[PDB]
Amino acid sequence: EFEDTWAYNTIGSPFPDNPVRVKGQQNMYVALWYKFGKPIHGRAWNDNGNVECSFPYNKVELTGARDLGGQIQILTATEQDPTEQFKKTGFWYEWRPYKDRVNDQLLQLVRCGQSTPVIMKTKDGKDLLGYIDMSTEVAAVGVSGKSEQVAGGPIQDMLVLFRNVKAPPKGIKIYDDTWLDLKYRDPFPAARNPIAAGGRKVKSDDGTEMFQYVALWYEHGQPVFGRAYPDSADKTLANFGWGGQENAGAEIGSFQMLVVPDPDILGFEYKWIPYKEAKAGGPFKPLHVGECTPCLLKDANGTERLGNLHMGMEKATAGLAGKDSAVSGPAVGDFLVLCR
Repeated sequence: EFEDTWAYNTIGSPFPDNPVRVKGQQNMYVALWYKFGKPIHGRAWNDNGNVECSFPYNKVELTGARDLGGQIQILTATEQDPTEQFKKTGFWYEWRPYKDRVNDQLLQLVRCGQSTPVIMKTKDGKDLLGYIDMSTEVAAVGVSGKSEQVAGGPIQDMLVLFRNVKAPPKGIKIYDDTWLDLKYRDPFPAARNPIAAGGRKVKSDDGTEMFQYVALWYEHGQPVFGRAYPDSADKTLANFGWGGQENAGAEIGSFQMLVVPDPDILGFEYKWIPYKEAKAGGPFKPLHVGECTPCLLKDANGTERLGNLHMGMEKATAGLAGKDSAVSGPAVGDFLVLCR
């Protein structure tokens, strides 16, 4: 019987290392709160590189640092890659229907006392992480200030988190993008094969030819693609341009990088394609998080910088000299975007 590693964190500060993601979510992680000594699982997400969170509490949703008492726990793993995690610990994290818990030779339910995390589809249609109180057999989740609950038979089919104690399967093709979680100035993940703008060195702002790698941040609730790259010490620098601002310092905290650890098992390919062509149809479409796609901006003199294209505004931005290098109108049509 194996054990999960839970880590206390201050709401409003960066995530601990290797936070456990919710299946199918770009920006959602498994969390745990105690209220009057009772465990309640809920969810955490990145805003401004910091932990924010939500838990259901007797008819309402609680998200406030004060309301919550300021401290929550995040589920962490020894390694983010399932095969690496299994090798190191004897288990990996898998989401399966609650009913599958009878298969105890294969799966161990993630629980704290009588609480277990559960993915709920809300009345509004969104998948959100809440909890099953296994004492009462009621599932609950908070959204928009309110709790929603389900009891009875239906809870048996809902996805919950298990430790899987056999090797992750092989002989399949990957269709999902692999996103690595990390923080500002963590060691650069070169061995994971991060995706470089244009698949080549760019003519960069510092006067050198250098690779610039696809990164994702969240600021004031909005996803922003930017860039990441190693400094001379092989630590990870990053730079995001959005809403008139450049963010390139330690305020970045937690962020994500697009990686391809095993290039040989992908069921798709990435291609950098001019935006006007990328939107014109066919198999290759922009990779997107919300309205945004990774975008290589290029100046009249050939200088290049990896940033974000918001497709709703058709405005491209990237960090430069304290502002966001904003470009709109037909000029964006000629900028390369990441497609697959």
